[PDB]
Amino acid sequence: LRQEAEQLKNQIRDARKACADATLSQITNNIDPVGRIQMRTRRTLRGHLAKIYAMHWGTDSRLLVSASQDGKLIIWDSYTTNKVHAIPLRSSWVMTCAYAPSGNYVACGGLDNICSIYNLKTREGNVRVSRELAGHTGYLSCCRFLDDNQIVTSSGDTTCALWDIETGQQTTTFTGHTGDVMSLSLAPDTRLFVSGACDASAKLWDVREGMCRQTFTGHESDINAICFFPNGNAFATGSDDATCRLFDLRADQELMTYSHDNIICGITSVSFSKSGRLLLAGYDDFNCNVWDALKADRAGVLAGHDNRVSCLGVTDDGMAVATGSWDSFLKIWN
Amino acid sequence: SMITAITIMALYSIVCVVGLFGNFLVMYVIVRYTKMKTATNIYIFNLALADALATSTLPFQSVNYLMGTWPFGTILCKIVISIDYYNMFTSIFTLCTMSVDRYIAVCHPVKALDFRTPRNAKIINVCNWILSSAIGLPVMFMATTKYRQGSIDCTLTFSHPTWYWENLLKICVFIFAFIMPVLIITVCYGLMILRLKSVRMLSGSKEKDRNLRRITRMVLVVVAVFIVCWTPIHIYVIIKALVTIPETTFQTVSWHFCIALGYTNSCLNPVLYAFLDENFKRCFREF
Amino acid sequence: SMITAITIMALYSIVCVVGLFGNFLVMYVIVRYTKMKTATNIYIFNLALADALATSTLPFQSVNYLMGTWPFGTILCKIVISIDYYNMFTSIFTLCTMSVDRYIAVCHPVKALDFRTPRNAKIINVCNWILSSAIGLPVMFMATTKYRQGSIDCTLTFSHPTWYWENLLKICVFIFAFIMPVLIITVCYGLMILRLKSVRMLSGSKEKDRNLRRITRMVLVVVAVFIVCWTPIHIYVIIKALVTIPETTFQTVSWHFCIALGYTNSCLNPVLYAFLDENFKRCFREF
Amino acid sequence: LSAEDKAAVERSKMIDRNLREDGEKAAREVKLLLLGAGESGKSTIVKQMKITGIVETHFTFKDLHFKMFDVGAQRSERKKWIHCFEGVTAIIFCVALSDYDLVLAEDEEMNRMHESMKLFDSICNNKWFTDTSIILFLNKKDLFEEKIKKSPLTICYPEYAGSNTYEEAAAYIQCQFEDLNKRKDTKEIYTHFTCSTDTKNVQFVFDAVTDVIIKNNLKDCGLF
Amino acid sequence: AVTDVIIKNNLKDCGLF
Amino acid sequence: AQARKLVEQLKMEANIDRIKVSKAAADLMAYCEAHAKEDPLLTPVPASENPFREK
Amino acid sequence: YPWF
Amino acid sequence: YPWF
Amino acid sequence: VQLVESGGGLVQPGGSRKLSCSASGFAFSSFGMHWVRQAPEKGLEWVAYISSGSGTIYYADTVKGRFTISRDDPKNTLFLQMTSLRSEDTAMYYCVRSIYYYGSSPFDFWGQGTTLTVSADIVMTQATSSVPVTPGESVSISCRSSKSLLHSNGNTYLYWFLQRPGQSPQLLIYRMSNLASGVPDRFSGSGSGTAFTLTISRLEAEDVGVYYCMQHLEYPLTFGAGTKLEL
Ligand SMILES: CC(C)CCC[C@@H](C)[C@H]1CC[C@H]2[C@@H]3CC=C4C[C@@H](O)CC[C@]4(C)[C@H]3CC[C@]12C
Ligand SMILES: CC(C)CCC[C@@H](C)[C@H]1CC[C@H]2[C@@H]3CC=C4C[C@@H](O)CC[C@]4(C)[C@H]3CC[C@]12C
Ligand SMILES: CC(C)CCC[C@@H](C)[C@H]1CC[C@H]2[C@@H]3CC=C4C[C@@H](O)CC[C@]4(C)[C@H]3CC[C@]12C
Ligand SMILES: CC(C)CCC[C@@H](C)[C@H]1CC[C@H]2[C@@H]3CC=C4C[C@@H](O)CC[C@]4(C)[C@H]3CC[C@]12C
Ligand SMILES: CC(C)CCC[C@@H](C)[C@H]1CC[C@H]2[C@@H]3CC=C4C[C@@H](O)CC[C@]4(C)[C@H]3CC[C@]12C
Ligand SMILES: CC(C)CCC[C@@H](C)[C@H]1CC[C@H]2[C@@H]3CC=C4C[C@@H](O)CC[C@]4(C)[C@H]3CC[C@]12C
Ligand SMILES: CC(C)CCC[C@@H](C)[C@H]1CC[C@H]2[C@@H]3CC=C4C[C@@H](O)CC[C@]4(C)[C@H]3CC[C@]12C
Ligand SMILES: CC(C)CCC[C@@H](C)[C@H]1CC[C@H]2[C@@H]3CC=C4C[C@@H](O)CC[C@]4(C)[C@H]3CC[C@]12C
Ligand SMILES: CC(C)CCC[C@@H](C)[C@H]1CC[C@H]2[C@@H]3CC=C4C[C@@H](O)CC[C@]4(C)[C@H]3CC[C@]12C
Ligand SMILES: CC(C)CCC[C@@H](C)[C@H]1CC[C@H]2[C@@H]3CC=C4C[C@@H](O)CC[C@]4(C)[C@H]3CC[C@]12C
Repeated sequence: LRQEAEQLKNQIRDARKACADATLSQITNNIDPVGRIQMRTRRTLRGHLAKIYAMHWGTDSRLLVSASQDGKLIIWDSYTTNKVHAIPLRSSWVMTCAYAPSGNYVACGGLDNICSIYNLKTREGNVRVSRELAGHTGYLSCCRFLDDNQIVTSSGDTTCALWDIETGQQTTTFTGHTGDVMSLSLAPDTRLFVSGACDASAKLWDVREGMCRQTFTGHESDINAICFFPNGNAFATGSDDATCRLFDLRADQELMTYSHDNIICGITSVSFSKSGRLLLAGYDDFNCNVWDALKADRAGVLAGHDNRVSCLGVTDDGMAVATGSWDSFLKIWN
Repeated sequence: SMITAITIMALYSIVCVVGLFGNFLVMYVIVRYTKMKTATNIYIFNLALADALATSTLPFQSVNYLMGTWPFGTILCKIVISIDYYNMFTSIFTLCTMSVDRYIAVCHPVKALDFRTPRNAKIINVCNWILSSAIGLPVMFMATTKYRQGSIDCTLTFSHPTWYWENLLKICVFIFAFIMPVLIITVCYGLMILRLKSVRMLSGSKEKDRNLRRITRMVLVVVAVFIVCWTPIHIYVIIKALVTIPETTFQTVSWHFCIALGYTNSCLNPVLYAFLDENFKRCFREF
Repeated sequence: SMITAITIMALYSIVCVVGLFGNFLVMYVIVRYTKMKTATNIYIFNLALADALATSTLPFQSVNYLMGTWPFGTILCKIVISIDYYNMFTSIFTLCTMSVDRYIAVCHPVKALDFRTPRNAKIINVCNWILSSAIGLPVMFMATTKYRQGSIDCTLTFSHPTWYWENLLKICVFIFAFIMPVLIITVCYGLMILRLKSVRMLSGSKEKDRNLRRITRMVLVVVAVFIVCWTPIHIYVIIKALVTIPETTFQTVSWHFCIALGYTNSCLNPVLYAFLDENFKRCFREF
Repeated sequence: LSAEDKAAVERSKMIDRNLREDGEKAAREVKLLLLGAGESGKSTIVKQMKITGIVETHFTFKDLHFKMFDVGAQRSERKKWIHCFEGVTAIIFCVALSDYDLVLAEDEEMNRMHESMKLFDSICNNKWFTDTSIILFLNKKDLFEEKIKKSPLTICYPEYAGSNTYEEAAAYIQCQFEDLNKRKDTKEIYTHFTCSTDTKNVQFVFDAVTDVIIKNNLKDCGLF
Repeated sequence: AVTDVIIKNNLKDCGLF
Repeated sequence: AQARKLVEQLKMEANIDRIKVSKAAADLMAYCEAHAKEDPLLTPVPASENPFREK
Repeated sequence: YPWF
Repeated sequence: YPWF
Repeated sequence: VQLVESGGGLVQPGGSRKLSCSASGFAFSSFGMHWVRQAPEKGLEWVAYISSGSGTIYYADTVKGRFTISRDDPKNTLFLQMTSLRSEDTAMYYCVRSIYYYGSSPFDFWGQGTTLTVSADIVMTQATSSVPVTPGESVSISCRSSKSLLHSNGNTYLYWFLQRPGQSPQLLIYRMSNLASGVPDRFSGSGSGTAFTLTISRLEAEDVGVYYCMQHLEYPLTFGAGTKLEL
């Protein structure tokens, strides 16, 4: 039984070895390097007195939400530096926040094991709690809106769930990860999502069937971050061994490895530009390094965050990049 | 509120009547007879005016104690608190100025020819009222009325932190109204007594020694009345500020007795300074 | 004017160079690295600014001593005298405010949560500069230039009588810059040391006892430098005011040594306060 | 700017004032982390002080606001969410003295006292808690007295050779918890044998928190 | 002698004498 | 029983159609080259078109 | 002083 | 202070 | 969400009257408050505005000085103080809540209106006055302005209102690109600066009323004449 499982794993590894014929770094030699990419701060955003953990971009690319330890979800106006909403929180400890695609709802989650959905287009004028999602035995680490009625959450009890917001209960349960699931991202077609856990594995999931499609085991220690490529066939992954790895769904193997000698700090977040050519990551050495999808070098350096970088996300159209740090400031990099 | 309240109200009523009668009697004698042609009479008139304005705030405090709330309004709360805090420092600075006047008059006579002029007395008195305006004006700004337990409270409100500015006000009032005035009065009158006993004219015969003993006794009575009146209320306010004490009937009686002595000094400053003044004694004897 | 004048000019030149270098170095470190995000760094910046503005008046005094007359004009005489008298009280009030800050930080921690905020530090520092403006402005009004023996003299002119207002200014500066600050600093740091030895955390082991001895030594060095620097010049000004002394070369050397120590404290306040500050030590160690 | 842009800037300044007021309220309040096993007596000590996510307890003693966060409900890996609690005033670590005879009910192969020693070793030597003091509570002291009278301490830990005495065994277990600290200069261990009286239990926390605030004020002044 | 006369005049002016 | 579930999930994962990595790499390079002009981060936007401006 |  |  | 006004009736000229509007079912402290008056045989007209937290206060030039506006957030009551009323103030006064942020819909909820009868600048131009229409055909309504409302940020501050006969007016289209919450897809706004067009496909009997075009580019707010439809 266990020996048969080891033989099947050996067979899958042999199939992965047989599939690969050419290294991707040899193929990308033809395309030119991007050169130095210099980004200057456009806006300096304030109003947080506590540690920022997460930020989700709006679809219109102007609105953004931010999660902090002051008990506040503060929705901002990126262009005019105004504060659109300020949501008082019941649980101070928050580790994630999501913005709906329609713009109607805002989620948050953390150590209280409760996902709170906040309505923004109410007639009363105050952002109140619409639905409290409960039933997690572990801390919520990431949540993303599929729709105004569906949301996919990652939790600390090794269980990812799909939530019917109108019903208030979970529809599809996803299990199989050894260790808590640190993050998740949604594909553009929204029919599949991939989540990385702390057994150095990232498992592709299907919303409809509910069974695990693929699993990649190219990481040494653990996964803090995961983000899809814009086409929906690739995803770069962030880890604590100072490496970033790119995995192809169709090829079912590791495309590229990102590493550099003096950097030993872990990766908190990764993101992609509009084209997908630029891979932007967040590190623990107070420095954000912009990478290249094909050439695998460093295109730019983002600095100016006093405390450790919690999160980083590139907006929908690609006009701006706002980086989340623990110094209670979000800075917008164009 | 059976015997203690009536006793306290009667005590403050007697204190207010005696103080207003003495102050307006001294001001009436100075206006109708002296007309302020001498520097010392200008200091006595400013002392009587400061003590009258300090005693005028006492019926408002009596009504505040008897009712338990402030019905007079915010503006009159500001005016009466500003007049009280202003004129205590005005009266004490007038006392220190008269001590300095007598010290210069005895010890430095050639320079007292420059000092003891009516113009210089008017300039130093206007400077005393201006220096008292430094404690008068911000206390006027800070005073508001706040509802406490359904009762209006006429008090002082400080910017945050409240405890720091409140203890700063209490300690600044304590130092500038007790520590420096007792030392200035004590040292100036002590060196004055040393110079007066050094004077050959005051010694020599039994009558002159009797008059020297009378002057030294008058000076010691002035210093003793000032210290004995202002010492317990200041030490008791410092002890109340430092250590929280349980509310007791005897605690309240000691509190109002110390405040009664504090106003009693302003009441008896005419009796010590103007009534025992020999020039005013001649003025009463002629008329 | 053979050796003594050159010695005095070289001494004040070294004092001015060391003071300006230390003050602008501390202000440069605070601006380029700290950016005043903490209350204690705001107090250190205001201390460095007050000491720099006090040390800036020293080359004008050096030129006045070397030439023997004031060629700078009446307006610059007013400005430099006002800045000197203003910023001495500003620096000393900043020292007293930092003493009160450390006393509240050690002895009253729950209230130090209210006190040790950047907004409260800005409010108390603005109040310190405003309270120093009370000695800054009338000294600016009174300063004029008068011809004495064919030489222009940059000094203060008082209304008649000159002796009374002059001794009043000298004694008020003496009391408010020496008597109250030495007592406030000594009592606050002494009770601070008593509370620190009362702390269980500081005692217990050899390393923690060594650090407690280092903190107590630092506090005693601060208090000793303040007292040893400001004591002789104040006592010597009081002795010169009281008793007329014949002009002697040693008298002049002692006068300029006491003034040199008085400015030397403002010069060494960066060395004691900012350079020995452990947060600034970490800032220098990182860069 | 248009009229709606001006009104939006006005709304943003009002939100800035509300956030500044809430931050000034939150900065004064003291946050305390509650740690230990489930059967250590967290509920008992919390209900004494008062008189499945994070249980938050608010209580005020001597004009000082306390936040206590009970993390015992979560069953997830602690290493990934322990970095959130970096800016905490002190660690309240509660264990029971009677755990040495009671075998753990997970594998029935390890004493609970040694599991609590490993728990304290993981918390104390954490990279995120370097200057954060640990407030140690030793629970069930009367049951520890009866248990030490019935059964000797020598059976749980073979190396210990001290005589069967209540005070000696209590002082040895206290020194055994203190020995686990590897950075003793910048990290205090405040140990209190938990009593029935609520006032002493709250007073000990107030004294430890007051000492930590004194240390933090010395850090901010820089004399320390 | 003159100083004592001025002291006597000042004491009469104050009225303590 | 849990090991049987792991073996069953491993068997479900094993039978999957895998395309050549070179063709998917060509698809990735084509998607990167095609949308390079649209990306604001790659090619700097003029200030009039840029919504973020100096104030 | 004081007020009551 | 003082001035010279 | 409900706003009711009290304090009406007949008022002598030169006197004084203090109105009070009570708010229920929404957070009163977060909305800015407008007063809008309506003559009996003329269109609507703006009176005054107070912001949330009483930060800024605006008046029209014809009503400046005589009228005093205040608000109390713990009591959730809006107060209008009237001093030295004239013969032109015989109008019905409405209370309006308005939140202001990016994507907000101000002027969304209108009050009921209190009757007040007394007994003795961007000019918005309605080109038409009354158009007889039939239910089913498309209806075209045009409004014109004296100033280009296209602001440099891209927003065009033109709001469209419908006042049904015997009922309070409601918001239809705000900022000319967005439909109000509760308004169907039958209404649509189009046009540019100084030339605007309103189109109503699938005409309904409830849609029949008085149509107003309102600018919000600068204070004082000046309204339209009012295009009324009939059957
Ligand atoms: C509200 C009041 C108490 C504030 C203080 C008023 C000050 C400005 C008033 C009150 C007492 C007044 C003095 C009273 C007596 C004299 C003596 C007279 O021959 C010259 C004017 C002079 C010297 C007055 C100057 C002005 C004065 C000092
Ligand atoms: C020798 C005599 C004349 C010195 C008198 C100095 C007096 C007038 C000055 C010096 C210090 C000043 C105080 C400094 C600080 C405060 C705290 C403020 O919140 C209220 C005003 C108050 C209390 C000031 C009042 C006036 C004050 C007390
Ligand atoms: C302790 C501080 C706060 C206040 C001190 C005030 C008193 C005690 C000080 C201030 C001015 C001082 C006086 C200054 C000048 C003289 C003239 C001299 O020929 C006799 C001593 C005498 C009179 C000093 C005695 C002490 C004195 C009166
Ligand atoms: C020496 C003479 C002239 C003055 C003495 C003043 C001081 C020492 C006296 C006068 C009033 C006294 C206080 C009167 C009332 C109380 C309340 C009591 O529950 C504690 C003691 C206490 C607080 C006393 C302490 C001593 C005290 C403050
Ligand atoms: C020198 C000037 C500017 C500031 C002087 C500050 C000193 C005197 C102030 C600041 C902090 C204050 C203390 C703060 C807290 C308390 C506890 C209270 O229950 C009794 C009063 C007491 C003990 C205050 C006494 C006065 C105090 C020590
Ligand atoms: C001619 C000059 C010296 C007169 C005094 C000027 C006063 C008004 C100036 C000089 C020093 C200045 C302070 C210096 C530093 C800070 C810290 C900064 O984060 C806020 C402003 C603040 C608190 C300043 C407030 C204004 C200030 C107090
Ligand atoms: C505790 C500290 C803050 C108290 C400081 C009080 C200072 C600022 C006040 C109180 C007494 C005031 C002095 C009173 C009298 C005079 C004489 C006048 O001809 C020049 C101004 C001068 C010298 C004033 C300057 C300012 C002054 C010294
Ligand atoms: C002598 C006059 C001129 C100035 C006196 C200033 C100093 C010595 C005074 C003024 C404020 C006083 C403090 C007032 C409050 C407290 C808090 C108490 O828990 C310890 C003593 C302590 C700290 C006092 C000690 C002495 C003190 C610091
Ligand atoms: C104790 C230490 C730290 C400080 C001592 C300061 C005082 C006591 C010292 C320092 C300067 C000294 C003065 C120096 C010069 C003279 C001029 C001489 O013709 C008479 C003595 C006299 C006036 C000295 C008296 C004592 C003195 C004032
Ligand atoms: C309390 C404040 C308002 C006033 C204080 C006045 C006192 C301290 C002033 C007034 C008179 C002054 C004295 C007047 C004359 C002389 C003679 C001179 O050769 C030495 C200084 C000396 C001895 C002065 C010392 C200071 C002095 C005593």
